[PDB]
Amino acid sequence: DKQIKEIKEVIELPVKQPKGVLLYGPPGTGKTLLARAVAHHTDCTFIRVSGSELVQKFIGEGARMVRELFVMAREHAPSIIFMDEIDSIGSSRLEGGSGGDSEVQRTMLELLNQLDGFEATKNIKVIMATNRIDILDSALLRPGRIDRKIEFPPPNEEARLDILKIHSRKMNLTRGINLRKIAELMPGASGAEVKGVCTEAGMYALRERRVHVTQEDFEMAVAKVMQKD
Amino acid sequence: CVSNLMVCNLAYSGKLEELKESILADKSLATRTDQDSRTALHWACSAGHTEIVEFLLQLGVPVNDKDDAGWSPLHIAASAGRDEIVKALLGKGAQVNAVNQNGCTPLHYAASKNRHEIAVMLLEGGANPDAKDHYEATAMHRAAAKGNLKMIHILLYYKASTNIQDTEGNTPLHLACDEERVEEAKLLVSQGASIYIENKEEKTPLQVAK
Amino acid sequence: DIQKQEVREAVELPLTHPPRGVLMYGPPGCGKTMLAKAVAHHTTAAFIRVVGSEFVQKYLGEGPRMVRDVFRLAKENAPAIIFIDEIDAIATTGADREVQRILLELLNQMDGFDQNVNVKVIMATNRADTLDPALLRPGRLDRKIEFPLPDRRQKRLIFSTITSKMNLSEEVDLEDYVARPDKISGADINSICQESGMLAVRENRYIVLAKDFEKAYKTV
Repeated sequence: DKQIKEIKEVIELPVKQPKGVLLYGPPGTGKTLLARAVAHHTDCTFIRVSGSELVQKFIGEGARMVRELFVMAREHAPSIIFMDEIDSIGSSRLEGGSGGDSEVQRTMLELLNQLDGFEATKNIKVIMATNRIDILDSALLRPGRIDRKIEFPPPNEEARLDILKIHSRKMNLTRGINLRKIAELMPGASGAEVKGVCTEAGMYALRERRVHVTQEDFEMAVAKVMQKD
Repeated sequence: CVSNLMVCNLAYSGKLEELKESILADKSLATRTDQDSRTALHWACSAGHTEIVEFLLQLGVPVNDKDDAGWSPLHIAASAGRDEIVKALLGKGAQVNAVNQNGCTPLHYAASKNRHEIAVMLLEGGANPDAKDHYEATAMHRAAAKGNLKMIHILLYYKASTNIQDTEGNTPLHLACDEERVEEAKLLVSQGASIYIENKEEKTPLQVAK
Repeated sequence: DIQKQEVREAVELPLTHPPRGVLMYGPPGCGKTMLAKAVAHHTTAAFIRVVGSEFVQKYLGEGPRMVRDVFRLAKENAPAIIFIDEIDAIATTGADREVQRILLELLNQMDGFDQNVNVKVIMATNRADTLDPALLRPGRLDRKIEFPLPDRRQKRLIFSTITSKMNLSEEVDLEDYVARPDKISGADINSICQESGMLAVRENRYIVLAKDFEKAYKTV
């Protein structure tokens, strides 16, 4: 609740002006679960850039769509823009990682200058996600005129008690479960291990034909996601 | 009718008196070759008839006749699952380490389904526990792959090496980690299997196992 | 062994009672019909079998109406295990790109149907180099099930799953017959065992041996 709670008064404020937001941390999970789960609670579309192959041919053939993406975002007035593919530890050379990453940092520079320039419809938002010296390059490029700053903690234990609580309200759970050792037995590298123990443990709760998920089942799915890790 | 030769179908079908009357009537029938380059001894070892192969070995049929694919009557008898036929062929002096076209020995096919009697009787006659085919693969790959831990142990009675590298470079410990048999992995590691030896995939047995 | 159990627990266990996208792959093994028919026998429901290139025509508005009507009888009558074959051909040519964006349209229409919904979307292919990265994105196709052909392990696993169905003598070998493909490149080991059934089906011999394994290796 520490991420969705801080994110509600920014995302859901023009729903029921902030220009952008950045998310820093180890390349685990929570950059797309928050943008797409809260974009899903917004009931808005999810427009991705995702600079890679087959996207310069699939979505537009010769269009950088730095304004045409705001035309698709103009017709799709409720929308959330988020960078997901570029968040990788591969852009660490600071020359081609900072040039190839600087094309998208420039893209969001002119995008933040379009949102600051004018508005055709509300709810327009951009969400950043990077973890490198490029973060300090963005702090050199953001002269701090139009931008929103929200702290995004790494997937630590405090980022697992609350994501295990929020991601445990969806399905049934017993009251006699200890919410500390099961959070500590799922170390690093994502929160999708927690969501894989929850969601992949519901299949064992249905297999055992139990109405509620027990702690031994969460431990079993911990062992099952740790055999895959 | 397994083949065009009548006496081979009599050897497979178990016609004892008709095969005795047929070969006693014509001695050439025992040594005749079919399209598969097999004789009555080969098919009779496939079916596992004792008195037929004892009449053929009584007359003096060659014990190591190989077919087009290289299958000797010991490959087919030890690969058939008949202890008495292996007793007769080893009694007559069959090659304990004969090789077929692909290069396997009857010890390997005996070790496939964990045949203890044929393994102890072939290895007792002078078989090679570390015998290798053209594909560099001893019987411990069957023993650890197919879950035959008792074949691992009785091959270790005859001092079989635990670190024969395959054509890819995997020791039999990797194939023990194939079936996820933890007893075979721990028992082989304890008995002297080297986890440090890697294949061309540069993977240890602990990294391949889940 | 693991393929019929992964597809089985991924299709029929969630069927009447959490993945739903069962993607069948494996270019060596023909496959893709033994499991569609095996599902067509184990489960008694409506099956709309579609070879894939069945709705590629002049029309453009008829496609969505066809998948929406087949999806209304699938969504209305029973958990249709509708089998879509050969998505690699229609996943890349304005008609093919047209059923590519159509393919992402129906992939979004199953995205609205997250899971445990009335009906199920299984899928089959044999070429992954032409598949879009958005197709295999998690949440859409959560099960990437292969046809047992990787040389090291699943070759022996498919030897076990093909020896569990057909007859077997103790002459069935694995060392020379899985290390021979390691030296010389070969495919469809399962279909070569089927060829050994096509050379032992001559009614001469009653139990299959390795002479048709190595003879099938040298002939086909």
